[PDB]
Order: sequence, then C-alpha cells, then structure tokens
Amino acid sequence: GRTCPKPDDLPFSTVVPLKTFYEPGEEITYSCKPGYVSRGGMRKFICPLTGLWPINTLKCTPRVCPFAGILENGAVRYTTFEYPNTISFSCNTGFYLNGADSAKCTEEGKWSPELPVCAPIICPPPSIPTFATLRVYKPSAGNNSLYRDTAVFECLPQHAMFGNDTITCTTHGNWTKLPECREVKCPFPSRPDNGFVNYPAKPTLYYKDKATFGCHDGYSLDGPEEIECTKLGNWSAMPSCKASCKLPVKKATVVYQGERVKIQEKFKNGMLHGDKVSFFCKNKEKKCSYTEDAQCIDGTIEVPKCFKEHSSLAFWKTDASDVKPC
Ligand SMILES: *[C@@H]1O[C@H](CO)[C@@H](O[C@H]2O[C@H](CO)[C@@H](O[C@@H]3O[C@H](CO[C@@H]4O[C@H](CO)[C@@H](O)[C@H](O)[C@@H]4O)[C@@H](O)[C@H](O[C@@H]4O[C@H](CO)[C@@H](O)[C@H](O)[C@@H]4O)[C@@H]3O)[C@H](O)[C@H]2NC(C)=O)[C@H](O)[C@H]1NC(C)=O
Ligand SMILES: *[C@@H]1O[C@H](CO)[C@@H](O[C@@H]2O[C@H](CO)[C@@H](O[C@@H]3O[C@H](CO)[C@@H](O)[C@H](O)[C@@H]3O)[C@H](O)[C@H]2NC(C)=O)[C@H](O)[C@H]1NC(C)=O
Ligand SMILES: *[C@H]1O[C@H](CO)[C@@H](O[C@H]2O[C@H](CO)[C@@H](O)[C@H](O)[C@H]2NC(C)=O)[C@H](O)[C@H]1NC(C)=O
Ligand SMILES: *[C@H]1O[C@H](CO)[C@@H](O)[C@H](O)[C@H]1NC(C)=O
Repeated sequence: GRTCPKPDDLPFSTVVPLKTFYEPGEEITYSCKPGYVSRGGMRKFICPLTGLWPINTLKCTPRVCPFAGILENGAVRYTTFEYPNTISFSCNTGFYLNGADSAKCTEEGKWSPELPVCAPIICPPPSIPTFATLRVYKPSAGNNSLYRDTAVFECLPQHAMFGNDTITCTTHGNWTKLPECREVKCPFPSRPDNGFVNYPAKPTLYYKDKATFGCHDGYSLDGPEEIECTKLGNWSAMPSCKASCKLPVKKATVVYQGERVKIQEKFKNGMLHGDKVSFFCKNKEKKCSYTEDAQCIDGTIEVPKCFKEHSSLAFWKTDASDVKPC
C-alpha cells in the first residue's frame, strides 16, 4: 500500500508525532511554536489512502505584546512589539527611569518586566553649612529642587569659604559637595620704611579686611596700594616704599615702553622705582645706533656706558638717538 511521507516543515510550527512516513489512517498535529499563534487554530491531518498529505493552511505568527512606542518623557528603542523581541527604555534629561531599562515580549504575549516609567529627578532642599547662609535657592518642584538646579552659599562675616560657593542638584537626588565657612584672622600689616600703612581700628583683623599703603614723596610702592586678609590668614601682599631715581642725564631721547620719549620730559619729576628705559648710542664702525637698557632700582640707575650725552651747546655732533638703526 501507499504511505504519507514526512510532513512539510511549516514556519514556527511543530508536528506530532513526527515520523519520516505514515500509514494511511495515522494522524499528525501541527501546532505553532510557543510565542506564536495561527490564523487557524492548530491543524490536524490524517494520512490519506492516496499517500498525499492535504494542503496546509496553517500560518503561525508571533504573538504581539501591547503597543509600547511611547514612553512619556523618554525614548523607546524598538523594532516590533511582537514575540520575542526586546524593547529598551531611557528618559530625557531631568528624568530618571523608574523601572527596568528593557523588556521582552514573552511567549505569553505580555511585557516582562512590566513597562517602566520616566520620573522627574529631584533633590530635597539643601542644608546650610555652619557659619553660612544661602541666598540663591527656590524650590522648583513642590518643596523640592529639580535636576541641575543650583544653590549658592556665602559664608558669614569674618569667615572664609572653602570649596565652590555653588551646589547643583545631581542625578542622585543629592547635592554636590558643600562649602566650608571657617573664621580667619590676619596679623596687622607692618608699616613700610619711607612710607605708611592703614587698616581698620579694631582688636583683630579678619578675612577680606583691607589695608592700604603709601610712600613719602621721595619713594613709591613696589607692590599694590591695597591689600586684604586672605583666607589663609596672611595678606594679599606686603608692598615696600622704594626710592625713586633722579634723572640720570641732562638731556636724552630714550625708549620708554617701546616708544621714544625725551627722558628729561617723561620723568621730569624723577623716575619711579622699577621704571625701565633704553638709551641710544652709535656703533662708530657701521655708523648706526643700537640701544641698551637701564632701570631705576631703589634710587639707583645705571646709564649704559655706551651712552654718550652730547651737550645742548655743542650740537654739532649728531646724537646717537638720531643715527639710523643698526
Ligand atoms: C550623592 O549620592 C550618591 C549615592 O548614590 C553618593 O555615592 C556615590 O559616591 C560614593 C563616594 O562618595 C561612591 O562610593 C565610593 O565609590 C568609589 C568608586 O567606586 C569603586 O568601584 C570600582 C568598581 O568599578 C572599583 O574598581 C574601585 O576599586 C572602587 O571600589 C570607591 O572608591 C569608594 O570606596 C572606598 O575607598 C576608600 C579609599 O581609601 C576606603 O577608605 C573606603 O573604605 C572604601 O573602600 C566608595 O565606594 C558611590 O559608589 C557613588 N554612587 C553613585 C550611584 O554615584 C555620592 O557620594 C553622593 N555625593 C555626595 C556629595 O554626597
Ligand atoms: C600666604 O600664605 C600661604 C601659606 O603658606 C602661602 O602658600 C604657599 O604658596 C606657595 C606658592 O604660592 C606654595 O608653594 C608650593 O610648593 C613649592 C614651593 O617651593 C612649589 O612646588 C610651588 O611653589 C607650589 O605652589 C606653598 O606650598 C604654600 N605654603 C604652604 C605652607 O603650603 C601663600 O603663598 C601666601 N601668600 C602670600 C601673598 O604671601
Ligand atoms: C512640603 O512641605 C510643606 C511644609 O512647609 C508642607 O506644607 C504644609 O501642608 C501639609 C499638608 O499635607 C501639612 O501636612 C504640613 O504640616 C504643612 N507644613 C507646615 C510647615 O506647616 C507641604 O505639604 C509639602 N508639600 C509637598 C508637595 O510635599
Ligand atoms: C565652581 O562652580 C561651578 C562648577 O560647580 C563653576 O562655575 C566653576 O567650576 C566654579 N566656580 C567658581 C566661581 O569657583
């Protein structure tokens, strides 16, 4: 007699019992693999006497979990909400993912784990470090603060801050490291020789306290006119009063700050400490002029040896200042 051959292998199905051949009368059963369903309902067949399995209308397709394209305030990386695909989630900035970051479409046709949700990241109101007060804070959400919000602290009078004065509301619901408010004092500043110094009239001096200096006519300051009590208990700087220099020569064109000037004119009232200048002097041989420097260093200034000061009443030898450059 005849016999039916092995059954055609249908997509996403299972046949039972699956033999390579059947006797007329035997029965087999197609079933969609788990995670699939059929536009039909599980087809069974009995091997005909002809030995030819009938036409199979069985079509199995993936069960489809519920639409999950939208994630309020977030992104949903997906392909097709059908078994056994995986879909992942994430939230826009400001929000955190309250739930699993991904989920699969189970063979049952539901999402596992249950779809997550994006939620607003928040920090509770911040604390005030000792000896400080924050003047930059206002709840953005209820009694609390939202992501990347800020609060700014300013220490208390006579107290120095250590660490940024500004804190932000991090993704961890907590704020960034807080600043410190220690109290700092500075010793009184020493008066400068040939000069004087001033500062608040009180028992002790603390952080951010100002002290000003100066010098008697003959001298000038070699440091800033004003200084303050730094957070490290010492001062901005300690200026001294340095002696000015009398004009080195009677008449001469010199370079002061890259420009030519009449030295007797520029420093009519003497040169201050530090003032630098450049003298001109020719190079006999090549008949051109070059320049060397000099500077007022506390009452003294070394005019270059190469310099030659021609007298006003002589003039008859051209000045180095007027010789072509070298
Ligand atoms: C805001 O809120 C956060 C809570 O979520 C909080 O936590 C974060 O910051 C803390 C530290 O402040 C973190 O804990 C530390 O993590 C360090 C880095 O992690 C390591 O992990 C890697 C794994 O990849 C290992 O390879 C490393 O060896 C290491 O273990 C870690 O080094 C710290 O460990 C210590 O090391 C010390 C060294 O001398 C030891 O004394 C000490 O005993 C310990 O061994 C510590 O674990 C925490 O994980 C962070 N968590 C998150 C989610 O960010 C923040 O601190 C908080 N911010 C503020 C300002 O409060
Ligand atoms: C006010 O007082 C503080 C307290 O000492 C002074 O801090 C000192 O600052 C210097 C640099 O400005 C630090 O030097 C550091 O180490 C060596 C110096 O040989 C070198 O690697 C670098 O110069 C480096 O910056 C020094 O460590 C630091 N003092 C201490 C104890 O740590 C500050 O300079 C004073 N300010 C004024 C205006 O006087
Ligand atoms: C945030 O905290 C405030 C506290 O200022 C709460 O305000 C009041 O209203 C509540 C009503 O449920 C009371 O139960 C609180 O006792 C009362 N607070 C004070 C100080 O009297 C407010 O409810 C909180 N708001 C949110 C959104 O959490
Ligand atoms: C600290 O505050 C922020 C960073 O947190 C930034 O402005 C800078 O790094 C610091 N600002 C100041 C004023 O030190």
